[PDB]
Amino acid sequence: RKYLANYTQDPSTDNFYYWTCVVTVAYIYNLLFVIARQVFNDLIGPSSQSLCRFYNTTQVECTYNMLTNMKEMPTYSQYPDLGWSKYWHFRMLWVFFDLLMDCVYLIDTFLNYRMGYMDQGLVVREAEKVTKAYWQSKQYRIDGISLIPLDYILGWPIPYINWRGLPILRLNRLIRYKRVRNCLERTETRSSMPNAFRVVVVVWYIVIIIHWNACLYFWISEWIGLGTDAWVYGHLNKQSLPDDITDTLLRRYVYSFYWSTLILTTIGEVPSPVRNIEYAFVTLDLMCGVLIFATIVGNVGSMISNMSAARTEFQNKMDGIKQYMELRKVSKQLEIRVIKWFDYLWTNKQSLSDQQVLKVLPDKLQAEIAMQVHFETLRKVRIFQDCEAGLLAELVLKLQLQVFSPGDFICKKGDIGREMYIVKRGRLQVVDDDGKKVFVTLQEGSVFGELSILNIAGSKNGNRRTANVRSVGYTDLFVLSKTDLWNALREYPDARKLLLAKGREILKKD
Amino acid sequence: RKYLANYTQDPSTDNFYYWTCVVTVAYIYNLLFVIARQVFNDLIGPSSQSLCRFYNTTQVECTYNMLTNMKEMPTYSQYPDLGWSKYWHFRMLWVFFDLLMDCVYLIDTFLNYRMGYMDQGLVVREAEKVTKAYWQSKQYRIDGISLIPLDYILGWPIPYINWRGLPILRLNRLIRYKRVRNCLERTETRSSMPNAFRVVVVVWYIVIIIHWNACLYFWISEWIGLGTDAWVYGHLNKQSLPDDITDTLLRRYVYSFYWSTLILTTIGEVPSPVRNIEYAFVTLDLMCGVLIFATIVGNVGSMISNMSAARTEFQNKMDGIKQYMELRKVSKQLEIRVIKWFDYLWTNKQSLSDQQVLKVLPDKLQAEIAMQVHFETLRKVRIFQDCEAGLLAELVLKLQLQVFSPGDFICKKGDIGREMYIVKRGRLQVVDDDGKKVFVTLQEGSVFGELSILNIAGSKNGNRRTANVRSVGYTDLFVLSKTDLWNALREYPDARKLLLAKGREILKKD
Amino acid sequence: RKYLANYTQDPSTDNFYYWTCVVTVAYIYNLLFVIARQVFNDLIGPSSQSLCRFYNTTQVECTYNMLTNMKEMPTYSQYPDLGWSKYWHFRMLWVFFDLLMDCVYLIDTFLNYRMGYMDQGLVVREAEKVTKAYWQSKQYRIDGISLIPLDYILGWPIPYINWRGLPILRLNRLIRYKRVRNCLERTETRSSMPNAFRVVVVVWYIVIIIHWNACLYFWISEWIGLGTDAWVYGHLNKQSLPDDITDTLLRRYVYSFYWSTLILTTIGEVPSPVRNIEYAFVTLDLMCGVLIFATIVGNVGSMISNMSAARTEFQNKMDGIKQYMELRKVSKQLEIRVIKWFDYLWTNKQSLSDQQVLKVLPDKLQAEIAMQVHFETLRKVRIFQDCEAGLLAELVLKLQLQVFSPGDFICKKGDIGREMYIVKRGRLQVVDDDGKKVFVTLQEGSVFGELSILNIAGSKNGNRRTANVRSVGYTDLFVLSKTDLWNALREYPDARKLLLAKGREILKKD
Amino acid sequence: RKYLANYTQDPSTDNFYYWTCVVTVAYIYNLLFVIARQVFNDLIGPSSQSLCRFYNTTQVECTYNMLTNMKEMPTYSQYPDLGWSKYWHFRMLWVFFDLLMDCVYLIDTFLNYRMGYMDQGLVVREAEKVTKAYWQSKQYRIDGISLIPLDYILGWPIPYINWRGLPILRLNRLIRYKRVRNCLERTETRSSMPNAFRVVVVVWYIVIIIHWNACLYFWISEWIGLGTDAWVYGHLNKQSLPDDITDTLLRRYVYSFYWSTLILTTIGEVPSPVRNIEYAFVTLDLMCGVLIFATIVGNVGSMISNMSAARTEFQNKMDGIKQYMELRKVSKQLEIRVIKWFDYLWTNKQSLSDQQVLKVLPDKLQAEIAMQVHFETLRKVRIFQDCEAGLLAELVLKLQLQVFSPGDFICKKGDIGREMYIVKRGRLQVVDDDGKKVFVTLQEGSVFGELSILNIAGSKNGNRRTANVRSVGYTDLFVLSKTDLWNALREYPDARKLLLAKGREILKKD
Ligand code: NA
Ligand code: NA
Ligand code: NA
Repeated sequence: RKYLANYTQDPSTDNFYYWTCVVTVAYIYNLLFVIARQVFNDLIGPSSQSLCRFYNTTQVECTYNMLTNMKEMPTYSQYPDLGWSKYWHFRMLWVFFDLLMDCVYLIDTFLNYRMGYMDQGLVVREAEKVTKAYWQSKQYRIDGISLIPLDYILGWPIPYINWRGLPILRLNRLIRYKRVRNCLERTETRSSMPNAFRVVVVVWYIVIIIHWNACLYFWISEWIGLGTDAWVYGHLNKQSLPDDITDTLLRRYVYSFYWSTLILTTIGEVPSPVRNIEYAFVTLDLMCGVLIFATIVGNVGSMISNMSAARTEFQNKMDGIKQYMELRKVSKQLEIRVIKWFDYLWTNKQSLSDQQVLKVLPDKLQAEIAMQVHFETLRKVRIFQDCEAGLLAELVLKLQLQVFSPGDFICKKGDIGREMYIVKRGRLQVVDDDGKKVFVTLQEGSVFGELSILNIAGSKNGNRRTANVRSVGYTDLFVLSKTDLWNALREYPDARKLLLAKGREILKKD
Repeated sequence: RKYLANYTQDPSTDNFYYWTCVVTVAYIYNLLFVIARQVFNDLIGPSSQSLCRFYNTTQVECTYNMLTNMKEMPTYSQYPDLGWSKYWHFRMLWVFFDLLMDCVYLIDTFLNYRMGYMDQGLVVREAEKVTKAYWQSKQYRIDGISLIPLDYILGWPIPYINWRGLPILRLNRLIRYKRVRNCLERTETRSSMPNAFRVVVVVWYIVIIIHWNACLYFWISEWIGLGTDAWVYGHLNKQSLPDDITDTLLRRYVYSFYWSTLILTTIGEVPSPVRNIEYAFVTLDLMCGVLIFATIVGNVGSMISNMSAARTEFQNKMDGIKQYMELRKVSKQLEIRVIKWFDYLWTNKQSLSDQQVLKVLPDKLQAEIAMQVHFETLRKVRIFQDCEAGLLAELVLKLQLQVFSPGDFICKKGDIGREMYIVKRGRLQVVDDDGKKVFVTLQEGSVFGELSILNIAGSKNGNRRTANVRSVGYTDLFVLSKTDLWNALREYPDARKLLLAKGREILKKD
Repeated sequence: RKYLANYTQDPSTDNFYYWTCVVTVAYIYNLLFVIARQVFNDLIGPSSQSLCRFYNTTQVECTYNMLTNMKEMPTYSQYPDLGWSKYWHFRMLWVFFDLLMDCVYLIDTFLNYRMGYMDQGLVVREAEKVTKAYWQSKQYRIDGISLIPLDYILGWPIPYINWRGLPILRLNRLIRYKRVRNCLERTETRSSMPNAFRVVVVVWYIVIIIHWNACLYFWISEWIGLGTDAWVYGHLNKQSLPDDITDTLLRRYVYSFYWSTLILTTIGEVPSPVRNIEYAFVTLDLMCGVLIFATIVGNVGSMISNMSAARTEFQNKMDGIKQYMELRKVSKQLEIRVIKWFDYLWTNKQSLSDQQVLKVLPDKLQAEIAMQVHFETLRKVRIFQDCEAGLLAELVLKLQLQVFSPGDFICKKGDIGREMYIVKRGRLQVVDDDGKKVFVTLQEGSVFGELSILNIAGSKNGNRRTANVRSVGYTDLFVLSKTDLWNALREYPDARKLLLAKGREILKKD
Repeated sequence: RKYLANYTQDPSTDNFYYWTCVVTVAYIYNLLFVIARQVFNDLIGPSSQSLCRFYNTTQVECTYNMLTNMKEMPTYSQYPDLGWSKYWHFRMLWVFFDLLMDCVYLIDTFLNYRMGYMDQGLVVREAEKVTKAYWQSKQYRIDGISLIPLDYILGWPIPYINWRGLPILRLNRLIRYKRVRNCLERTETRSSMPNAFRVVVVVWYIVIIIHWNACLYFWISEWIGLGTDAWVYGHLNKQSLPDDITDTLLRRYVYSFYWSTLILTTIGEVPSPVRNIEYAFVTLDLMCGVLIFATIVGNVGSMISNMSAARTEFQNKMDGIKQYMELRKVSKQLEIRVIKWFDYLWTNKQSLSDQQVLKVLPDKLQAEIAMQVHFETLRKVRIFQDCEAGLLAELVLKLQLQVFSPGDFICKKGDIGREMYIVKRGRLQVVDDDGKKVFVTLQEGSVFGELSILNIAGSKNGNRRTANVRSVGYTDLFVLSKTDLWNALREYPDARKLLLAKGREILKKD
């Protein structure tokens, strides 16, 4: 057991993220149930009995039929010992759970004690060094000590004598929120489908908000006499107690939740304020809503917005194009051909310009990603395989995928060669004179367009396309600009030797 | 008929898009009418009779005057055989239509069997290969089999004995939605006016949404006793049955549709909830609305937004300009002149920078588009026509249209020549000394500004404008930077020969 | 008068814009008053008398006290001749005005006949050519003929016998809207304060929209029996006729306008629908509103948004900066100094990067604008004034204004000279050794930093700052990069001669 | 005291900003309390007594129990001398405060007299020059004189005879608003947390707006007979005076504030208009709200939006990345590694590209900022410390921080050297053959990658990495591209001498 005294925690383990998730469950526990325990003291308990009165006029106890359709509100008369004698299982449950959550807080604090802080990229896991880092950071001990007084035990509804119980004291536990943030932040970055999680979270915000606010309605409604006017919960406003509904805990939470729902989303179909104090409230609360919920739902909207912003960008680009063609009265054949290009461009979803990977990432990560992705396709290329050098490691960074429509000339005889293409998919044939030539077909992995780039003129043609290469269907090519090939080629003269060695043999035929 | 056994379907035909459109009509059929058939069982049928009671106190049948202004809700008493004996035409109709839709589903599945998948840009239309692709893709047979059990026939209101009918089983047909998406996606990209279609679609979403939700109101309202409180449809809430209105199917759908309209757009002018279960509902539904419709209508807004975003961008640029001139106290003549420039720039709508075509498209498509568009205008140019080479094919990519105000010097004597202009429209005159010179007028298609770019100095003037060219009205010029002309000119020395051959003859006069 | 037969109109005159503005007033006339004349036939007229009945039970005429607090709606009993005998001034007014508006339409059509269309930048003002252009464009005669049948005269409430009058026929005049657009488009581009006008316009849209819709409420309310239920205007719904209010035209338009206001902005505090037909309406209308007004007010918001987007961009940039400095724990002195830089940068509003003028405008317009603006400041510069060449015309395009904080070294001894500064405002002193040197002060218009750029080394110092120049307050400098000065300097060797001629004389001292 | 006659004020002192803040408090004073004093004349006073009547039917005075549950509104009967005899403390208070605020206005005007205007970057503090600048600017004396007539004293409720008092005259003070703007503008630019202040301000706007509007409701409600219908405040609409609430000033302001809250945020749960005039009002006011508040709350939303737009941008970039990796089916190991890179990138918040500082700021400020920040880190570098020249001053502008994942090769043997790295944090070891070499570890401040950049080949290796450098954890490097190092190195040949002097000694080992 002595090993668990000098034990140090690494912040960067998956297990720890599981733990932070646990702290999170404890947190939500408190901020959901504590306040509600404070307001609806009917919950743990009750700590008193109903004393409803029926003529035929003695005060009686509570009968589930006499808590319906009441003339006046039921007087709350307190027990001799309020509590545990009548209700035992319940209170014991709540103590087990609170005790549990608090255990989570404690264990979390022990881990905070041994948190392997990070000195220059490495995790420092040490005996006295870590604890040193703890107490040198005064904030750790300050907030950390603040939420574990366990003052709630003394504020709980126990004792039986002279104390109602202030469960609201548990609110001090709410100051550990930083841990919870560090959880959610790290959960988005894990989730396969982020915007899913990211929307679920926000729905929870709304529900807790609405919750607390409901509790506020009910508390304020307790503070003012409950059943003394048409705005405070109770028989006086017929909205909450229609005649045939029976009074309960469930009802109160239900109606209060409904009330808060409306006021916070400004439908406002709620019985109107009757005391200056209430106007104070309802206005505060209505304004609070027109700002709070404005922003909130203007974020849910933005979230479901940026979700499929790819598609939005796309339809933008395209509509631009089509507009341009309608106004300038281009042919029908050409316009059709274009829109077919876009269609196939988007039904393959290879349309991703990858400028994401380019810009945001470190250069090295671009190399390994593109490596894996195009790995098999390049694996069947003469040029990259032949050179011992990982020159490929250079060129991968700068290859751009271009899609060509079917039956269309990639190349024409007697044209300037600037690019050199490597086929990712589709098959294309070398032809001259609109057929009857040697239809030579290159499949994926093949290399062409290289004769012009390499400045060799055995037949004296020059930077001219020797043949004209045609596509048979929708073909995707890697495009490597002359400048890049050459700027990279000085570094590896062997590749020069091999590529030129092939080039002499291709120009030999001519 | 054996030819229709080995028949294979091409995904890329116009006819197929017509077909997918048909599948679409079947889909909408189901998701509109199925659920409603489930809820309003009054529709197919009814399967029972009304049994309203009037004193003077025997239970009677239904009279269209006694279904108005009722004291209590009508008891539904079931037929001996519920159904087809009394109503025949109707049920037969619904069976013909369901059977029809199902035929569409079946034919669609046979086409799915023979779907010519695309291997490397070409469509593979083959006997066993295609079917191989079907069953290798386990998802095809999984979802495809799932929606055609035809289980509805066994769940339909038939039999007469012991079965009410669960039309809701037909819901399994809803899982073919992917086909419908592939339709809409392909319809936007076809439509001449996209944003039209794109708005119509969204209006349909809203209506189906509102629809289902209405059905939900009515179902939930059936499940709770119908006419037992002030929130469930029926005589109890005077909103739906005002005294003089008669009860009907039409009414129910109408009121329920209205109700859903309000709750989903949070006007919420609707009789308030009376049972805890209903609060549960209405809150669920209100929140559901404040998110669902928030986003939806925040998209209709965005759609009508980006529609004419051209114009918005424009007014932005301009307001910037005008602001700049007011603050810096520029003259009145100059400011007027500018705003006239913008006016004519926007009344011709040739203001499109075409950077759409530039950026989004493949380079080759830019060439053919601009080819067709400027085709006639360039068709009357000496330089492009004279050279046998399709050098034009190079330059078309890099020509920028510049608009010049009337009476203003394009060129002045003794200035650096950097550009070379080709006139798209307007006419402009060569003049020296503010008139009395040889007013030489070039119309569209003409070429000038070329003497300075070509580094020839027979009179030793240099990269200097020989004359000063003036515009007579609003003239549009093609602008070709020196660097481009030259970088392109090395490739075709013949064009050099001809252009210089003209240049010597123009400088000969001087 | 024969001169007014062959008279041709120029589209590009200020007078014409005044005219289009007039056509606009006629347009608004029609789309505001026509529909209302159609609905509230009380307006022109009435064409009948009230026939209210009071017991003590004969039908009587209308008394302004008996049209209040009514038991039942007043029966409309028609005149023997309905109209002009009782009311004369009014109807004559409406005919004078309609006739007037129609005159505007006619004159507009004669101008359309003679509209000088624009052939290649110049306005073609000709006898038969213009008319040729009219009838060759079939649309001109089609829409143009369509709105002037004058069919209204035959549909007016006259005749006395057998005709009620269909003023709604005048709706055909609404098809000239294109002219009105061409007005507003041209008014924004004129207005000194655009966003003012641009907001006023939109407020008019809202009001006309709300208007028509009100008329719709009232029409539909006429079509259904007026005063037969709690949703149609009239004594039945106590919202419109509270007991003490008297019935009038004014009331109807007022209440209907209010009603439409609510339904179109979904407050919806309006008596609820009572007939299936009405639900049809109100839903149609509510949805119509949640889309129409969503967009509309989401545009008013966007308008008041982009208005002062300068300021928004600014606060963005700055908050970024301050954030950066807080996190990285920079000093206090430095941070203060920065924020003072921004303050003075924004209190002078010379902060405009002018990239508006740069990007959007033609290159020539940038030259003349900047010419005028900096005209006086440059007018007092040795270098620009001395050279006969308008070389300035080159450099003006590429000068960037840089603001420097007070007391801070623009230059330090022994540093690389890359830029050359010209002072726009402030005064700065040449000093060495933190004072006690020759404090030489350059005011605006002065030129310095030029010794290093010009590659002259008589003392062999090189591209080194000879002295160190210090600012006394907030000084604004023109900045001209070495590359620009030089690239421009090859073109004018005289400027070289003069600048170097000064340079030898400044380096002479050393 | 004569020194305070020729005393001139500097606009650019902290004290002055304190003063403007004071003027601000006076301003808010007026625009909050003046209008309310005008409307609720109950406030200062009252100037009359209540005269409520109770049968058992003589008119009596006011009793706080008889101002509850009234049958009819209380008649206001005026005093013989209305005012100061009965209420003294109050009125004296208001006069002291108004007089105070006015003193602020006066002192502000004296400061305006002596405002040191800024001529060419320097503050001109002079005797007659400043006053000259005052009166030459006619606007100063125009608006400045306009708000200090002190006309309020003559409009105050005094005199006792024949005057009710028009406090509203004080409105003329509202025209000094420019000063207040110049305060707020300068407060944002000071505040550490801007968006805090920026939101608080907007909440004040809303409250003042709502305020005035409330006053408007109440004024209009006074103008119409108060307690004559169900829309004007008073016993007639049971919303404001429910039976048990007593009538007061407090109530009026409360209810009116509530009313305005609803109408301006279109909840609109308010008793409906009863006179044509009121419809006029409420519609005006409702429309006014649907525009005013639309924009306002669409700004609070935008404010809380751009607040943490860093984080939004980040999640955008990342989600892009993860999407890309899911679709293209990259490995699990690589994907994990990436997301860990992002995690550590964002948990250090050193992720700021600093392009803010780059773009927005002057070049010199970038130098000093980065100087301070990286000061200690660079303070321990051989290269920068050794060279006497402040060459560092050059390179600081162009160093980019790159983060590398742990255990990953920064360098590999036999690769092109393009960059040269300086370690900001982390430690990394030089190793060959996957261990067993000389593990040489560089800590922060160290310099490497320099051998390849400097074109020296004593062993003939060339621009090749001699060793392969590996990281042990998450290491941050300064990256200096070859082009930059060299372009900067020509300027200081000494640095060349030293760096090469080290290079020979490192290549000596090999
Ligand atoms: Na509402
Ligand atoms: Na409402
Ligand atoms: Na609302």
